Amino acid sequence: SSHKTFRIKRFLAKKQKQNRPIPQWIRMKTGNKIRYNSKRRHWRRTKLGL
Amino acid sequence: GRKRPVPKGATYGKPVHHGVNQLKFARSLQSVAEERAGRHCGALRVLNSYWVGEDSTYKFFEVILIDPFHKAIRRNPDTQWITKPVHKHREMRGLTSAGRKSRGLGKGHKFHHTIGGSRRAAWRRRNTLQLHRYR
Amino acid sequence: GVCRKAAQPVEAGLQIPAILGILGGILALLILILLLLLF
Amino acid sequence: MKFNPFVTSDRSKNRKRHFNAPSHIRRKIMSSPLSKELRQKYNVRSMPIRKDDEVQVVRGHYKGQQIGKVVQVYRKKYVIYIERVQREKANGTTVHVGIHPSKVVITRLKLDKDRKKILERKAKSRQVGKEKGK
Amino acid sequence: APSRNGMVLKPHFHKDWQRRVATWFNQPARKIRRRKARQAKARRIAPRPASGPIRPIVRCPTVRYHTKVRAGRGFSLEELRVAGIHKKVARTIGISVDPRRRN
Amino acid sequence: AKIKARDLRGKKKEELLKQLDDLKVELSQLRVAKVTGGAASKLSKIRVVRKSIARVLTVINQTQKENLRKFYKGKKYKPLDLRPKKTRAMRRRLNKHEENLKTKKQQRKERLYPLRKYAVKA
Amino acid sequence: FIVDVKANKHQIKQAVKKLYDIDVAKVNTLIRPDGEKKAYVRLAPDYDALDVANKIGI
Amino acid sequence: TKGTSSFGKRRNKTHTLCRRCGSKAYHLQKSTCGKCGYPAKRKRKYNWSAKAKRRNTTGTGRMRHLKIVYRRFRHGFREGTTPK
Amino acid sequence: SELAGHQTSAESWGTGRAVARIPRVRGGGTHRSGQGAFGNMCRGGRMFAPTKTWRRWHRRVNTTQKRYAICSALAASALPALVMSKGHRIEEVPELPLVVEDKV
RNA sequence: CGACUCUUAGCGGUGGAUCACUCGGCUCGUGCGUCGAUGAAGAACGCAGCUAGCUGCGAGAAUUAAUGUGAAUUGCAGGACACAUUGAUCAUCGACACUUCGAACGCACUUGCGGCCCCGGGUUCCUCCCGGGGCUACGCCUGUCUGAGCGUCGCUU
RNA sequence: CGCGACCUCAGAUCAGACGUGGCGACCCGCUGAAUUUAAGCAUAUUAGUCAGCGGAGGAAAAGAAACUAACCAGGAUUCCCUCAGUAACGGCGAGUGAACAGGGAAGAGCCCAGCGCCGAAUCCCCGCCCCGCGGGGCGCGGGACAUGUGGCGUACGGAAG
RNA sequence: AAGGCUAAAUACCGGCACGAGACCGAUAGUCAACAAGUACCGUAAGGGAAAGUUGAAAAGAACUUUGAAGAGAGAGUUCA
RNA sequence: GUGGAGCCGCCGCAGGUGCAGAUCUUGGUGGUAGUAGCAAAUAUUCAAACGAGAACUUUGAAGGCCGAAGUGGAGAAGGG
Ligand SMILES: [Mg+2]
Ligand SMILES: [Mg+2]
Ligand SMILES: [Mg+2]
Ligand SMILES: [Mg+2]
Ligand SMILES: [Mg+2]
Ligand SMILES: [Mg+2]
Ligand SMILES: [Mg+2]
Ligand SMILES: [Zn+2]
Repeated sequence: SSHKTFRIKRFLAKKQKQNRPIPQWIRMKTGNKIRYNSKRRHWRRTKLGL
Repeated sequence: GRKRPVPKGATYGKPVHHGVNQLKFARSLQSVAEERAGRHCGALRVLNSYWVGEDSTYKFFEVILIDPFHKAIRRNPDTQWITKPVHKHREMRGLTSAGRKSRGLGKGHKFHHTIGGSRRAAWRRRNTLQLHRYR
Repeated sequence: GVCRKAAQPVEAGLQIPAILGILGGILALLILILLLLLF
Repeated sequence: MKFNPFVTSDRSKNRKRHFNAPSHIRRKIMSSPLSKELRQKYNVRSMPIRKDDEVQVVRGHYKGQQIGKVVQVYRKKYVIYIERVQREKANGTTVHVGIHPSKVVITRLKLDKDRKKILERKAKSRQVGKEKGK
Repeated sequence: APSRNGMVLKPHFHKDWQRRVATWFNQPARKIRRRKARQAKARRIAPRPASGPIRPIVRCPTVRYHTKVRAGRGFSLEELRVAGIHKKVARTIGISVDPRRRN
Repeated sequence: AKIKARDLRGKKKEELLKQLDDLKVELSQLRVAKVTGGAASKLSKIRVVRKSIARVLTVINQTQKENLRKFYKGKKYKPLDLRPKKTRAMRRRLNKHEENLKTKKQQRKERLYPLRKYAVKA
Repeated sequence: FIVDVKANKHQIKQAVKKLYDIDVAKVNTLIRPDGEKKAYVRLAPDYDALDVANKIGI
Repeated sequence: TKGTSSFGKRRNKTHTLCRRCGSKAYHLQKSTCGKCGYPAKRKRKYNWSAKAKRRNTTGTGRMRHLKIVYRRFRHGFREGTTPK
Repeated sequence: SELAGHQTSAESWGTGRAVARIPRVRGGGTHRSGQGAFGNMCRGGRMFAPTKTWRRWHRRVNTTQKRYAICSALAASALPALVMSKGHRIEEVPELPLVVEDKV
């Protein structure tokens, strides 16, 4: 908003760090079945709702 | 007696249930008195109470209470029954002599609507279908 | 990445538009044109 | 027949305790038999295999009179790697093809201070089985 | 709903009865739970007799049953008075006492 | 350079905190090695020094809580974290002494009329 | 630097003067949007930064 | 005016996140929460929805301290240390 | 069928709208948002007449028939035609009520 | 002649039925039956060499100590192999520690504003001067201290 | 006018305790429908159930007769089998609906106020010790509680001298 | 009678562990065998999914060649 | 013929027991059909460059538009 409180932007900082693809050294690991981050959020499609 | 807590006396149901104004609250007023004494002092244990006056609108009961953690109570094994944690809040469960007069229990032909334990323990046992294993 | 628009991304999504197609169409009876048939 | 009412017999639950085993239980289920010579010198049947035991493969594609030491013990995949049995990749790189230690016969143990006492505990309990025969 | 010559019947199933249902599947399990509560009560006590104290001869009430003899509750202090044993001594002799019983 | 906690117990408090702040210096300058390009042999050193820094803080806290539990031993009114935890309901039971108390009427009753053992054949 | 988020500028002023043995003129902090606090610590003109940075690694 | 153009004026927020349950149900003007009812001392739960209890009862969090109590029970809640 | 397959909020769409009058699940977003809910036709529905644990599992036989059956099971275990026609190889065996002494 | 159409058959494609599998449910039963002011359940935030989730943890943060165990963890690196030091890993867990909100407790909830007591340095300090420590919620019981009353009374004046 | 005693009450970040909140399958106290059934519908039924609220415990509640009986009489409570779909209730319609004997499972009984007696013979707190581990005391000395009644022996099966 | 205590037999679709089944076999069985009360939806109370399987072992197709690459043609692994 | 690890007959026993329809449920795919459509707010053109590749990128020249209640320059709320 550019006028936001602290508990908003450390909530927003958390959502921004966990929007990242899988590192490519886990596809090589033993017995996983993950092949892409499926909790990825894009800022136009899906919004947090504050 | 109690008035039924409903807006403008409209109970919205069958005509037997229009009872806004003649309703009598099946637990006694002394039992109400002991209840909100052991609700204010939640650390104290309640023993029983007695009558010391009534006017026309107010009714005065002396409720006698017990500190369960005073060492004059936690010694003396004739009083150690109430420092045992099943006696916590005896009037919220209706276990004192004021409150148990409304449970309707007692031995006899006049009281066998509650013939196992309580009223709703009899009802569960008169209305369970006790289908056996070989039947 | 060198293999992230090729081996991360083609897994990443590629079926995410599949939100229901139709969610009912709650537009309340499209026969708004009063017809009423001879009464 | 099982008689204990406190141990399972179901397929779903012994498999679940197999693949989700703790890593110190998992060295016990990756045990390997001693050779006919070496089970007579120690009067013990089988042992859990460790990193530097000399061993030959008794069944598989790679088998038959091939004493050679283990070099790596994958407990996660229940697999030992042995320093000679190998396989060229498509690249030309050579890797260790891995095998299960029940398909394997120890021909020379690696003794330390602890693998003396593991042998003596498994040996002394075997006379007690013979002492039951009265 | 009725038909030819039949019984007029009142099944008392007009009430939500599938919640208040009782199945006796634990009933073999409770028979070996109160045998083990008798065995571990027999060996726990003493050479004192199992199944507790001595009960009296008692005749049943109510015309239908007054020709039979039943085991009772205690021993009715007058009977303890004539036999010569004390009322508080008697229940560690193995003798049941019912003070409210009349002779 | 390994650190064993069994070795650290015979040390002094003026030696432990000197050896602890010594370890905080290496953990400061290894974090610098990660924010630069890197010296990756020193990027696996960071985990074994941050677990070494917990071993010193543990022996400081274990030789203070038990250095102080020996002070309030034999004392009424010891602090709350030294009292036994045991669950909230265990502290509100009577104790093993008060649960053995019998009144004097029920004591003479037990010594005049004790439980006898017997059997019934002859 | 990057500072722990519960530190005010007095604590930063003493925790850089004591670790690195330098006089501190003023500090300007910031919460950068990953969630970590960044501090801009200016030195006294008696000191220099390009050589203090050399002895702290970079 | 009834439909899509009245969605443009939706500009200021009714609920923000609650400090006790983290829900975006803390109404700013009523000063109460939707799910927990925060400035009341007790937790809001009702038997007319069995799913709402399934979301937030015990066993759905870390259980930072009942993990330990469930473990300390099966030894009788010891206080003194082990022998060497 | 544990509690029920009835832990779903669902009403019939009712009116026109060119769908069958089965109940549909509520809400939007998710896949399961306009699909046929409970009733023995639907993916995720509730089975017809869900089995109950108070089925009469156990049968009574009066004891004179239990004893009758065990006398007929012993008299046929001595006839060599009936014991071999159940498959027991008793070709080489001696006398059909095999009796070994109490030392065994 | 070719094309189009139709029906069959081969092959190929689309699609994911069937079958075979199962670290999952479901039912029944047994044994115990244990939260919290000594800060619970729950929530938020953070923690790994490369680490988003899940799982596990709390600035000692992908775990410390102890005991038991006895050579690994492993996707790749790195590192001590030392074990007649102390010994990797894993399990047990009885020792320690356990951010922020929360019954949540100085007051507010705006990371907002304090009050006393103490400690290390600055005015060597009172009268509002940096950091750190401690304490400050309500109801209530027993005891204490302070003392209110044209309440009851005494000794007085 | 002052001081004292007591009696009614205040205050405290006083020394020390306690309570709050969660879970809630089972249990206790309250509160409470309507769909439904009656081929309509009011009483009735659904149902004293659902939802609501409050208290627990590993069990809870009940529990040692102001009982049943009516005869050769049984003898606390709880559970089970029968009684019994019975007596009874009911637009006597739809429907509802116990108990006592009897057979079992388990079995255990007690205390108090009162009335009298004993020089308050009683209890709590603080201080230093007998002497101790893993801390609670009987002993010693002070402050209170308490005669408006602590304690002992006594409980209707009688009790005391 | 208008005061009080009390074990056992009884209850238990939550919890912590167990054991079993003429049970279901991935549109079934828990909503959920999988990063499931998750993604997503709704201002909210709340609604709430889909998604198991290469091989015995990655031995997951080096290399040559066409193409800007996707994509091929040979070769190669493997019982396949 | 494919496939690669289990299966069937008879005698009794037991069912969540056989589908063409339910505007059935769920998933899949057709015809329509290479069709309807890619039509509000006047407008583009030339050369060069970069490029595997230019109606659409950038650059330059031209012609135009918004025309100061702007198609300009800043913010609040909301987004993150
Ligand atoms: Mg029958
Ligand atoms: Mg199983
Ligand atoms: Mg408050
Ligand atoms: Mg499918
Ligand atoms: Mg350790
Ligand atoms: Mg402070
Ligand atoms: Mg409890
Ligand atoms: Zn909330």
